[PDB]
Amino acid sequence: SGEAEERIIVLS
Amino acid sequence: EYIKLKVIGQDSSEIHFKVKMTTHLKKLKESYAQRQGVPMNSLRFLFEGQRIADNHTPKELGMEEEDVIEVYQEQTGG
Repeated sequence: SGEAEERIIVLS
Repeated sequence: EYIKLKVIGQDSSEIHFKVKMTTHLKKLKESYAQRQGVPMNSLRFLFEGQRIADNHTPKELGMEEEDVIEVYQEQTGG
């Protein structure tokens, strides 16, 4: 399957 | 003053987290487990092969921008 998109989670 | 950490799962997927040097890493473990849809205590999180405790922080572990955390199944899981 394709390449995953970038995923960034901010833990503030 | 966030650093971005890359969290790599068993299947080679990645999720990045922006955290402060003072962030308790429990926050990251819980978020990651939530997004994977598994219980947090079924996973162990390693930095350079060493277990990340809930009360560890990036500063305590000497982490910096772009550092990798690996996630494995817990060994008695867990």
